[PDB]
Amino acid sequence: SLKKKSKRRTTRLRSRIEKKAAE
Amino acid sequence: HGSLGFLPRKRASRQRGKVKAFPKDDASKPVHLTAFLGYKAGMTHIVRDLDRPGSKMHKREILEAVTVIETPPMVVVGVVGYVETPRGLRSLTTVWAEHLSEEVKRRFYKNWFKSKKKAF
Amino acid sequence: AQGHRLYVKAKHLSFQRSKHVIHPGTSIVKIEGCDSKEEAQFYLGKRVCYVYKSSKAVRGSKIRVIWGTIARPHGNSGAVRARFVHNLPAKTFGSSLRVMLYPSNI
Amino acid sequence: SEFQKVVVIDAKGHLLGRLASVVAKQLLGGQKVVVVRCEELNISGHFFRNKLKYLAYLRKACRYNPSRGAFHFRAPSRIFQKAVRGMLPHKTARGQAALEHLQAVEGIPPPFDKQKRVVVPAALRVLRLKPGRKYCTVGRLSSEVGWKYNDIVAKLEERRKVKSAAFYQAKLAKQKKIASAKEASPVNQKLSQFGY
Amino acid sequence: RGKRVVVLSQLEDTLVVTGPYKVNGVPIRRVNHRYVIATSAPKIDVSGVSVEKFTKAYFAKQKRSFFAENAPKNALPAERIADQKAVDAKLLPAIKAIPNMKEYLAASFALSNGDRPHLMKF
Amino acid sequence: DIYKDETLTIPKGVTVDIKARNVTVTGPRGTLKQNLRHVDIEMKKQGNTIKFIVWHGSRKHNACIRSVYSIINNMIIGVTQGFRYKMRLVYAHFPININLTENGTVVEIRNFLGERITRVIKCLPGVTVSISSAVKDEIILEGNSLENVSQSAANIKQICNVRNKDIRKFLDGIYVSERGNIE
Amino acid sequence: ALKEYQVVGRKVPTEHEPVPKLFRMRLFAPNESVAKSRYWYFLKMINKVKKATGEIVAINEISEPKPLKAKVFGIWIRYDSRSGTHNMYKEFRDTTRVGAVEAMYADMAARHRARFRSIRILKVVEVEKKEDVRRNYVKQLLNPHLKFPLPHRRKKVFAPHRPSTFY
Amino acid sequence: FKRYVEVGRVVLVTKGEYTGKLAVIVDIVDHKRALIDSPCSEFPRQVIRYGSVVLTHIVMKLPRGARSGIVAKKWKAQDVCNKWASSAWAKKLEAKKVRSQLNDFDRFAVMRLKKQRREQVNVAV
RNA sequence: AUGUAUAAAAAUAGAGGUAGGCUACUCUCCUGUAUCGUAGAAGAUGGGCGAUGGUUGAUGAAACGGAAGUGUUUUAUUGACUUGUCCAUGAAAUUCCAUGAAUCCAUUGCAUACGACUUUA
RNA sequence: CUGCCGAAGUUUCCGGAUAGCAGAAACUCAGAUCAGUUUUAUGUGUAAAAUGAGAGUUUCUAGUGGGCCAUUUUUGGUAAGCAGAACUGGCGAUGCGGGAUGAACCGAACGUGAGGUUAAGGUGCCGGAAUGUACGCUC
Repeated sequence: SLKKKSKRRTTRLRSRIEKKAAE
Repeated sequence: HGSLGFLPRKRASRQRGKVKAFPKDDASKPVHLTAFLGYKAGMTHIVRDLDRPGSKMHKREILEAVTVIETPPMVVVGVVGYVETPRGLRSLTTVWAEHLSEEVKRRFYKNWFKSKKKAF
Repeated sequence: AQGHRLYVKAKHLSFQRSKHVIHPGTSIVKIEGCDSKEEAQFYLGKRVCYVYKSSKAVRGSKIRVIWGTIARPHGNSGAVRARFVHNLPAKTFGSSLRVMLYPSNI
Repeated sequence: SEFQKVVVIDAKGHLLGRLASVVAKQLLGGQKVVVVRCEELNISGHFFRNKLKYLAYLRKACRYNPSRGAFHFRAPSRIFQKAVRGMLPHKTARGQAALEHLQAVEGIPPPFDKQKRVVVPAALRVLRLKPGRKYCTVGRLSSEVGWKYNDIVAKLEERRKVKSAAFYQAKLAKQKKIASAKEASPVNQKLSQFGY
Repeated sequence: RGKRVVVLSQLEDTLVVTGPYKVNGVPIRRVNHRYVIATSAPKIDVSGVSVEKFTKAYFAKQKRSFFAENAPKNALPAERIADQKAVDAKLLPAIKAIPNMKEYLAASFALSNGDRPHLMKF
Repeated sequence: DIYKDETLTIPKGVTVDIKARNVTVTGPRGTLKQNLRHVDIEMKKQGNTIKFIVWHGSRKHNACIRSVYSIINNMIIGVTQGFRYKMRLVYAHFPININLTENGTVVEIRNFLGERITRVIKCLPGVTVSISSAVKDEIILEGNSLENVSQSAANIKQICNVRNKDIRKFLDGIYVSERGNIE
Repeated sequence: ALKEYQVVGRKVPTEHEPVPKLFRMRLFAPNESVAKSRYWYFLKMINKVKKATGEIVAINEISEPKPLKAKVFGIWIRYDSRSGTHNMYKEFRDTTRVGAVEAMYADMAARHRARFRSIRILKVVEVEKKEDVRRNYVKQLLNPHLKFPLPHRRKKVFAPHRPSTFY
Repeated sequence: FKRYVEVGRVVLVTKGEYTGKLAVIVDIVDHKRALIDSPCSEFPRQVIRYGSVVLTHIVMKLPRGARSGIVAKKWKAQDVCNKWASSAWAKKLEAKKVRSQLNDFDRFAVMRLKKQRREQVNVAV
């Protein structure tokens, strides 16, 4: 992070990001 | 609770209050001492004139409780040299006086009576 | 005093491994002075040994040795793979090995 | 290429990450490393950026007994040792052994001021950082976070420079004498065909 | 090991080699060709010394069927010293004529700090 | 660009040496030293001309050439002519009392707006403070370093700041009136 | 490394067109198979000539006629972006037309994050006169008095002495 | 500065199959490339990158884009050969090369040489 | 451990000199693939020739080193070795790799849940 | 205890009979037929060359009759989600390399070992492997 927030994301969060990118 | 700057609230590891900071050294000032050791005897109350400008009891008298500490003259039995190092102050060496009174020799022994009095 | 050491010095770096699996049979050896796989082709086939000491005086000697043979280069930086008669213990990671100059072809 | 029993590294002008990665590999290789002048190390990025980094590192602390949290060390040697340690398998016996084979010190103590101090070309700032780019120094960073021995180390290093320079003058004068007597002998030029 | 030796001839597998015994005390011995570094030092005459006498059977050990016994006094036979002395007599003029070879053969080779065999030319 | 250069001609100032990026300019008035280690610019000295050269530099670094050229010119002006700042005291009711100590290197100001606080301001090195006789309530700041003189003037003005009052009506303060060379 | 290829092809002869026109292109590809594939894709996208109904009559690699002479090349390109519609002209100074194409691909991929497929070469010409040379850096390379210090000078770890890193 | 990338500068090739050779920048291509040639027949005229060469201090007059023969003619006329060797840098490089090609017997003679040279260690008191 | 051999400093868009009067000279850099050291039954026995040096062991020292000085010199001896240049003997059958105080028991109360702590003896 | 063979994972009709997948027994078939395949021809369907494989039936007897995830088409869409089909896949019966860790992501499918070489992913250090090469961008 170092900023305020973790760059690394939750695995279910990544997948739904992929889903949101698809639709 | 109280202030968090005084925790952990545990017993002091020394009967005698150890100095943790001395006044800063100055080459302009000539050579003198900064600390002394005394024994608490109690306190009394005294009447003292109040020469406090701007106060409402100026040029008057008040009663103050004042602690009396007996301070018999202290005997210098040695000297310790401290050298500044990148890891702080370090005791380079210690030089003691030739003759030490039994009062200070008793410090080095838990049982001075049973001891052979072999200190120094 | 410096009329000896007919051997090249080397260090037992680690085993031949993947990220999660070790193969203790073959060990990675860093021969010093060697800097490339082309340089490691000179040391192929040489005799590398591991000299250590034990408490007992077997054969009236405090020092035992595990022999070994340089097999092939390992990477672009000049390390080599060595096969010892007894696979080296895991405690020798970073220890010193002696690479003799024989069997020589020079 | 080669090793010695003990390697003394003059960390002036080196980069924290580049030097630590080279040092960590040498420790796992089995060599003993002594990194002197740790307060003269450099870090990429300007001073304010690095200060915020460490400050944010200070924020890492438990609610329960901050004495059980991460112990923040302010000394430049302790900063460098932390960088090295994270590059080692410190949770295993092999990692613990490698750490004990390293000694990072501020300045140059007397046992190491009379020994040759090598440098790492792969970690030097002048070769690794593009000119004009902002870089900080661990000595200034440490002294601002809470290190309280910057002045004395500066004074002690000044004395070391003076004493060492006088030694070099004596050795240079001796080297001038041996250089003059070098070509004086005709045998040097007799069969110098071997390049010596 | 580390002794500089002169090669007399090639046997079926080994090299029958001996340094001048008066120089470095290396008798006529078979040495496997994989355990020898052939230096590029100037050649010396070997055609002048008889070598057909040295055979595999000649160097062979006796049967097995004591350390004060054997020894290079009792088990070192007289004629063996005769070939050895003859070999030195036939080789000494060559190493005398060419400079530094007697000094070179007396010295023993050994690696030093910073010496890399894969770069050093022998 | 491959080449970006600024050329400066030197006056009769004695030394303009830039050894180790440290400009140490010695002139008739005195000697000023400044460090230009924060700029990666070649400082070529040939005869009476100095070239500030940057090769393959970005715009941010290229802007440093002119800035370096000006500050070197400014300090060269200092060692030759010097800098002088004239400031006029402004007071409506309470006259501003100004006294000079250590030949003016420190100025302590009293009786400002009726305040009993004695504001003591020390000038930067290379600057001296004098009270002009030709003009009343006039303070003259002369020296070699233009930045030091201007910073001293700014410090004096900033200290004598009217607070919590209407600026439109309250005009008391000390302000810069004239900036230039000694001659 | 890329290789310049001269590619000539035509549709299969048929009673409708017994003598089809021979279309020739100069296009750059690592090998012949890539060059023919790019040729057929270009022919389909320009003249609507099907790959299936066509065939390749001649393929020849082209070497630089004067590879030892410094030259300046101007290249027209139709780059594809988020909108998929762009056209630029760039100038490169080097000693081989292949080198200029190599430099152009690296430049476009470095700046605009382009790819080989997003890039189509439109025209490559050799600008020989300083008058037609447009770009400032090219002009400052063709200046008669070009001279500048060398930039970015930059196993055997543990060097005993500090680097000179200068002359 | 003492070294500048300019037409007519002699350079030393450091990386590649021509390591240790002497070349002269006949023409300059751009900030990252240069065209060089050498009088020696074993060194062909070619384009090299600046990382492969080190700029030598010797600069000789040369018209831009000169052909190989005229470059050799100018090289012979200005005597660049043995002018590089006059420098102490070249002597060290050649001495290093000679030391590299030494064999074991030559190294033994060197030890006797320096042992006899070390024999004196005589200085005035 | 197998030579466990190497102490200027700073800069890198620069330094160091030499030779000069902070300024005029020219040279050097461009890594240590350097320098020191290295022949001798792990190193035998003598003889010359030529240095008049080098390497040390044991004493006796005085000067220096405080950052972790635990080491630097100068030496006055004494005992060795010397390969600096030449000689003469010896090796081997190991006949083809293996190496005085403190505590308890007592005493105190400045302390105390129990230990601990401050005393005394 | 070891070895071998090895599914269904759901239609179609009223808990089932059926079919399908897996086996057994007994038959005939090699100038013969097949095929999760492609061409050719006739108008997507029909018919006859390529390639692979020995190809067929009859009896009878076990187990299965779920779901999950994803692609594509499409039906509406809706604050925005999504909802409805079809489609073949992947899981399901299955370990292994990589993705820091993982039911669904990239490779790969398994007797016990030696050697060699790779996939996916990687080569600053933890960590096996270039602090490689060349050209740019970025503070």
